[PDB]
Amino acid sequence: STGSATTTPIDSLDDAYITPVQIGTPAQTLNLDFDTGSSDLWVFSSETTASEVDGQTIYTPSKSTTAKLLSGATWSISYGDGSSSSGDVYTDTVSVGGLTVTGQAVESAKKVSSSFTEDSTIDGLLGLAFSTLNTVSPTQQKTFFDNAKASLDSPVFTADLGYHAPGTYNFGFIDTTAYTGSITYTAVSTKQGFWEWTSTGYAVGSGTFKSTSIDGIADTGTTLLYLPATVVSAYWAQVSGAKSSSSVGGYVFPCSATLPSFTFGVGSARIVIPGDYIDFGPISTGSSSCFGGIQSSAGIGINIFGDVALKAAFVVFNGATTPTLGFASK
Ligand SMILES: Nc1ncccc1CO
Repeated sequence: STGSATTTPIDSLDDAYITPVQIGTPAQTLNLDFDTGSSDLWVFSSETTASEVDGQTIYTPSKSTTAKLLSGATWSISYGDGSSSSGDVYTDTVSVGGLTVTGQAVESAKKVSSSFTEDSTIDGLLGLAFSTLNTVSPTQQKTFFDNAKASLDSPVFTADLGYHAPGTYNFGFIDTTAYTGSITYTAVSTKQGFWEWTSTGYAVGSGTFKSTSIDGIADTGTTLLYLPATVVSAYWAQVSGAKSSSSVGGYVFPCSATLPSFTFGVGSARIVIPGDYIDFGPISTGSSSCFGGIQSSAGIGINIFGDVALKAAFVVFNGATTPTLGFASK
């Protein structure tokens, strides 16, 4: 089997991407944020505290003939950005792009933090990291990908995120029309439950490539590219008037600037992030200070290859016995 679904940016800055997912019988379609940095499939639901729902589509298990309470099971998650949600668990049929899993754990939110309530366009999360990070207790549950894997033509999914445009998530096959050149594969460590890999270095604009190992994770649910402070300072030093602002919470730059590209290494291959991808617009409406798409990872404890980076590439998440990541230009 295979599945193919279009992913659409929620706003004009590509802060996140939503992908329609069918849950239950008859289908309830919710728009979920596919997140390769976490391992819970959770939804706004009929059980969500009413004051914490503001425009989201909700899953109502009582209206699904295939929904079953997973008795006793609870979940609670906290994310890199301070947001959280918690609740109880149903099993139900879940379909993405034509690919169906029966008996998928659907985590129903009773509580969500303010950042979720405020995002009316995101009806929940579909986690695509390793199932070792799943928060269901007392019985940990599998991700949608882990449940689908055995049925798939190939044990893979691909992320093809658009710049200010829709893209695609594919399950079970590699669309050889979706990328240019070849795919370079690189080793993954699953020791922390993430798609953790080692970049081979970077370049700023037309500058020389610096060979240096940068461990990090490929995280579709993280907007920006977080890299060591040395690398980030080297990038922003090429933009006149850029500075790190403690008041704003990162590097900002004049919105009159033309930003240089950023290149990262994947083995002997190179992925180029155009400068425009690094512009996250005014810090506040009407400001002439713009927020940068490349930020320091110092304090976060890990480097994150978020959407600023992955949207520049066709990315293969290879879930074979020995997982690997693949990157191609597009
Ligand atoms: N990957 C993620 N998923 C959900 C919330 C936050 C992040 C990253 O901080």
